[PDB]
Amino acid sequence: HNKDLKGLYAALLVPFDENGQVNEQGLKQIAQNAIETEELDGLYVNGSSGENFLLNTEQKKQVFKVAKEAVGDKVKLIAQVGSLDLNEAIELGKYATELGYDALSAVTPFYYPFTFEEIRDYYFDIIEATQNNMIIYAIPDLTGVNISIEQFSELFNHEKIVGVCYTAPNFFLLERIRKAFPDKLILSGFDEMLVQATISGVDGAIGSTYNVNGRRARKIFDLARQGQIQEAYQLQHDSNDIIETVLSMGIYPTLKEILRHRGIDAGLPKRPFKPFNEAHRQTLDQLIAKYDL
Amino acid sequence: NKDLKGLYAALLVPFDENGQVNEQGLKQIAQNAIETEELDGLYVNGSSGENFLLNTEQKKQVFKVAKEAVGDKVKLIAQVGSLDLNEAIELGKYATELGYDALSAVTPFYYPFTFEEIRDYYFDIIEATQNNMIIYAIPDLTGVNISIEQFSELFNHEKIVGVCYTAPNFFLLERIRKAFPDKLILSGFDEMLVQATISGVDGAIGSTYNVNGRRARKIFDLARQGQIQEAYQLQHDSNDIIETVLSMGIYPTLKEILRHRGIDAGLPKRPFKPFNEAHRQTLDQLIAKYDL
Amino acid sequence: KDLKGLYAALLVPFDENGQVNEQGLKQIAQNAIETEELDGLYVNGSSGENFLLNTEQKKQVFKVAKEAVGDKVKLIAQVGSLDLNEAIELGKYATELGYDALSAVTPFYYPFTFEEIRDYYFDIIEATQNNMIIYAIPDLTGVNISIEQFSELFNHEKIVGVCYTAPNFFLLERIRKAFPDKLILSGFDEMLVQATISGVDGAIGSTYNVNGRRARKIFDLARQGQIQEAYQLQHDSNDIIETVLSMGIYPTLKEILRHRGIDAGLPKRPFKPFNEAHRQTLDQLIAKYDL
Amino acid sequence: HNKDLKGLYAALLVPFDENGQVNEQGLKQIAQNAIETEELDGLYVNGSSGENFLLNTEQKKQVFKVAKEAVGDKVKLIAQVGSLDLNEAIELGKYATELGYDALSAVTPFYYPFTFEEIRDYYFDIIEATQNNMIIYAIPDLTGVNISIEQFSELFNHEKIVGVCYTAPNFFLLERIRKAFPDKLILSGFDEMLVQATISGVDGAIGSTYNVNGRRARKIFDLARQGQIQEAYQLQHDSNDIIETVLSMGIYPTLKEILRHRGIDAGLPKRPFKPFNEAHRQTLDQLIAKYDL
Repeated sequence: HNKDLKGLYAALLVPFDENGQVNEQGLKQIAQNAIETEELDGLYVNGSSGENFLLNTEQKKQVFKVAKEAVGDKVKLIAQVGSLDLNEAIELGKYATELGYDALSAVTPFYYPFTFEEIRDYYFDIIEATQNNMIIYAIPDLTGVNISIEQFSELFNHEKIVGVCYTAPNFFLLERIRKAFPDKLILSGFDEMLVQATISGVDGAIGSTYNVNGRRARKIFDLARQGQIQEAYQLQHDSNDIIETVLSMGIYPTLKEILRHRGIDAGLPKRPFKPFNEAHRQTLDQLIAKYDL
Repeated sequence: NKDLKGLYAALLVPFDENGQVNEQGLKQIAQNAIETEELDGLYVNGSSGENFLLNTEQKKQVFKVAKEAVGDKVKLIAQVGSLDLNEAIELGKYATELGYDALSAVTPFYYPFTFEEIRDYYFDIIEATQNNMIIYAIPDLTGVNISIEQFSELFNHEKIVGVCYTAPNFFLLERIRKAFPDKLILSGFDEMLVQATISGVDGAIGSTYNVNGRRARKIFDLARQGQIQEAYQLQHDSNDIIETVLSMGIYPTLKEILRHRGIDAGLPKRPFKPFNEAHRQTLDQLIAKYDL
Repeated sequence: KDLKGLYAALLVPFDENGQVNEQGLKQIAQNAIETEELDGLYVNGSSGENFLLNTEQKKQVFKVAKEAVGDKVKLIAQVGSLDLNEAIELGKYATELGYDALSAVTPFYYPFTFEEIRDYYFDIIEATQNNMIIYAIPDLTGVNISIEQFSELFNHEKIVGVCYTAPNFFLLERIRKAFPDKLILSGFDEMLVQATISGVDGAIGSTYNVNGRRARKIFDLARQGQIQEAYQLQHDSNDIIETVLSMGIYPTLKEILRHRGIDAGLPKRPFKPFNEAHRQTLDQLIAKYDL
Repeated sequence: HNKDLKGLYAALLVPFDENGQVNEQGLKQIAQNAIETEELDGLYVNGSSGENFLLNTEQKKQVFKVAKEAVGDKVKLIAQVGSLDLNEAIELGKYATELGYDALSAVTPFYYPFTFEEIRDYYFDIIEATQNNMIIYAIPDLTGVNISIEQFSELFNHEKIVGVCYTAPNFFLLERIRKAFPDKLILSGFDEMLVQATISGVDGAIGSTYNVNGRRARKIFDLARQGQIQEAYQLQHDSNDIIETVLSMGIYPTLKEILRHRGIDAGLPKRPFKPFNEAHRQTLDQLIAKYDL
């Protein structure tokens, strides 16, 4: 049953106004873009890419509400509810669950040097008070937390921890996890290594660049699994041009600018993130023309 | 207009089973710091207060309780930094209106913010609050490191009055002391208080000063009176204590030490786990050896 | 020759005094070619306990390895050292023996600047007149090479490729795209399948000393779009790799070789010998995978 | 009557010709400068600052012999013999002991991920083969290896592991080591932190900058020990101006430029180290003038 949530997901980006308030109308357009135009399977809501950790609780609910209203019932929805405030995490978990989100996910607790048992019981406490399926959100590069195979075994021993959004750049640890946990869901989080993740047996992927590059991403995934490896990899080359450029210019503002070119009310990033820098505008215009973004 | 020199307690916070502030116990913790531990001031809503686990209303609640529990002679610094800048500004306005002497803010963490993004977070808070600001630098929790050149650009701001410096680098500390002779430097590593003091710091903020403030003042005073042999010996003893408390879970364990004095020390906030009782004996041995 | 293909990072057997066992070394060399069916030997790399050796022992390893195998066998000589004089002496020595290319570890320990790293490669090249492969092993050296820095290095016509051990598939893909005509040999045995689909030209590995047949099928199947089969042999191969790493890779690999009648000797101290408390577990692995 | 090993040591620099060969006459001058001009207690020979890890065995012996023959019989001499090749370490350990060196030291084995028991028996094997006293050479910034308090206790259990050259930036660990081992020799290795090391109870120090700045170093050490801490710290301010400058310029070639300025044939660095960059000359001359180097 744990493979229900397989597929490609947009890590939903969020447009803000000048005071860091959610632009609800552009958000509806970003959600719709990712399903109708980028033809993806679902939305990963209030993750790192949605600037989620800059938000207050009310804004997070506001994003959850608008994202679900914006899509049809066939669209898969994962609610990222992890927070350093466990009371908040539970509140948001109950909220997203009552709305009908298919699964929750939660960042590994960060900032403080939490012990593994403290990290473990954080997942267990959210599960118990929300009774929803849970996906571990592992982004070592943001959290400084690393999860070993032994720790994954303890976590995966809970029947409601159904899988992981996996972001460690380690394809040895990825393969071991894949072999050790054949029935759990693994969605990879490194857009720039989608093809390698695909051939390592991932069940899908969650990505910020799929908001603008979701159709090449689906081909990478499909071609690689049909053993069209050369063709899959050439698409990874193209995708990585996109990813590398968008990374050099500031990822979330730049992605939202590509969506603006599509006529989306892409608003602004939430301070302390700065708005897209115009010194980049022409290189970005070149990229958009080159890859038809 | 107080100078902000001296020794501060990084205020610990007692919670109930639900993660709610025990207001009664917190008032006790605050007064212990001032009355028993003879400290110059309180550093409020910092990492040791379990601040990053709290909601906005709880942070305000801690600020108000702390301020009400202390006299006017007491120096107060309000840590208002948050990944949500609107919240930081909200909290900055609130603590300022309560009469806190300065704000401080943690360097923005999690996301790989550029330095210019970090700088304008400090500038934006100052300019909505008009209070003096202290850079809260804890590379070990934030993963952010500030260079001499970057302190130079920040200290150029009239309202950035100094730094809470919890980096372990004594070359960098010396360079900063020399480069910025009229800025405030408070050290944040309790276990290197004696090296900090002889490196010319203006004072210190620490969580162990909640239980070991008498020795900490002696290290501070003795090292400056050049009675360094004796100041370092107290550092050996302090560091015995810091070592033990760290191995036991520092915040729960410090509040367990405070329980022993009849303080309503409550719980840590989940996901922090409470004091493990397997440690109870060794802790009793420590409280006993060091008269804690 | 073209230098594409699968190479054994040649292991070296020692006596109790850390002297090279030349008969054992011959048998290891021949085992890699005849039994493991590999294309070449990568000689005096990290896996050969090279950085524990003296200069005359390194010369000894180069001579014995070349003499052990036939003319069709591809031979790469790692001559990099913190001692550039030694690096040059060794590069000349291996070039004179007829090694196909030289390779050289990024200078480490001292915080060399890039320009100092770059001219170390250029200085070895000038003195030897042989083709050079960058030996990039950040986990042992602590040195990382940027795409920018690879570009500067690859401008040199005699810097012909890279033995690539960084566990970073974004950087690997960048390099492959930027340098379609350079030779990329991957260094991580446990990620051969990901490396192969990222378009590497071959691989250098210590575990290929005992698992070269499976490695070849990983390589070949992945390139034929037989991607599930290739991945399955990666699972199998990674069981082996994980086990051997947990026991102490060099002495354990040489212990698997000793099970074939090879005089695999001892590791060089400060490396300790294979620990007997691992023997049953290792025997079970050998049985499981027919090693 | 064997020597008390307390005091201030120059980390001996080595001058090279255009082919990376030792200049013995310059080397003798550098050695005598450290004792007679800089008034230091001892030489630490064939450490990192002597560019030792760039040398062949015959060169290392050249250096041991010349440094020994340059100085009087009261001059303290510590021989760094550690190597990735244990056979070489043993050989040099014997060579240096036969020369009359007061102690050996040995870098923690590096490059390969040796277990700690492997590291330990590396020291115990050198000791057994040489029967001289041994100093742990801990330079984590170069070796990438860290020794914990518990690891120190096990090494220090050996009667012939007599102390540590502690070139490691951690003052909490330094204090623990000091507290646990009142019977062991601690020489600190960070010049820029000599005042902090002094008040933390070290027995002395080994430094490359003491080749040009040993007179200030001694006042820092002596003053701080006598409680005159503000004067000591002011000299740390001054000394760190020199150290920061010399680090910015390329430390070994620059220190050797400073010595060339006093009439010493300080030669060249050994490649891959590049020579002093002339673009730094004016800044260097300004430093020499300011502090009378």
